[PDB]
Amino acid sequence: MQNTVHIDLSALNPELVQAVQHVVIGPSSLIVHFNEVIGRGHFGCVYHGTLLDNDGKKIHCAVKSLNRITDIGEVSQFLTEGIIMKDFSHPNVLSLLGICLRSEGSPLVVLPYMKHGDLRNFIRNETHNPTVKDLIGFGLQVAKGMKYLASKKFVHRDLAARNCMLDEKFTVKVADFGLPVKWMALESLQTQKFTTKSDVWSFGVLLWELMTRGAPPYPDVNTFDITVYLLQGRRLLQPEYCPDPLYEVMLKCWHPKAEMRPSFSELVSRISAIFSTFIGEHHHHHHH
Repeated sequence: MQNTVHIDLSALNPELVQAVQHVVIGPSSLIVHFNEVIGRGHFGCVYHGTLLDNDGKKIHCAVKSLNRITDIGEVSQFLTEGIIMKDFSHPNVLSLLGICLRSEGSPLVVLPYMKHGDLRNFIRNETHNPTVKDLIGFGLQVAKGMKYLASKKFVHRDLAARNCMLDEKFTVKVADFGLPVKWMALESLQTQKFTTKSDVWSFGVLLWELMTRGAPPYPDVNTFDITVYLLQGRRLLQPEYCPDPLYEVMLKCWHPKAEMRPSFSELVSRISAIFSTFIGEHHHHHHH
């Protein structure tokens, strides 16, 4: 039976097993609400969970699991995805609470609960209807998380609004570190190589998603035609209501020459200046 699977930790790579050992969560401290699904995927599911802290306090968490495990490579990939967050510590980067390894069944990757889910769905909700200034603020928070990640020589590879989460204080947490063709830098589409400058390209697409309230980019351009479309110099167009200086920032992020793109440090400074000079309505705090 599927619930009797036993994972041989001896079969995982050396660096990986060492990292997992540092973040183990004892099973008696975790309650997974297996009947309260946060999100369902083909390979895994995310459930609400409750962790008991060292003083008996309850901590609301999200717990990811694999649906069916047949091979060690699947397990390795799943654990690598959780452990990647381990050594980062920044208000705009999602943290890892730990990994629970019961004698049988899938390992469980335990993350902080994000009340507002992913950024893309949040901005698409008419009942949220974020102001232009708060959308700029969310872009500033993402840039701050990416400036931190870049400083650690970390390349995300899959930066997009769907991969950023929002907590109960509207703090954006970059997550789901890396086919997302429409977010990829021209050079990545041609060489399959990724760098901090290709993350800058993707960041520009994420900013466009913010300013369009979650519109899909290049909806009419087939995925297999994107490279040529971009080589012809075409780019996503200025969204309605998007301030001119912010669109100039997006255009800079999509320069065909990686070396000409701004760094994330430069993007933080520029966006922060735009945020501070756009005097409009806003309800959230973005200056972590």
